[PDB]
Amino acid sequence: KNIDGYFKIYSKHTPINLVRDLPQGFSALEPLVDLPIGINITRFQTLLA
Amino acid sequence: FNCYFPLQSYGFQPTNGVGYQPYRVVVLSFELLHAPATVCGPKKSTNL
Repeated sequence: KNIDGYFKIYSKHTPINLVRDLPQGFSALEPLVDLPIGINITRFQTLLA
Repeated sequence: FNCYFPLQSYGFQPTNGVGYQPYRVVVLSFELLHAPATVCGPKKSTNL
């Protein structure tokens, strides 16, 4: 999330056993990182190995 | 002729009088309250 110059990264890691799908169940996300950056953000892209 | 170098040297020696000595000056050009604060510092806490 980005609000008032702040980037919020909220996350969770889970051990899983599934073929090509996303599971059904409940899982909260703990807050992890806040950044006081202060810029406009519109697009993004991830990176691959 | 009438074509001088722009840079001219100081006569910094300890034998010069007051006002002719090397002076180290630092200028703080910090800025106010337009972005989220990055250095703050001054918090204190007392005993419980």
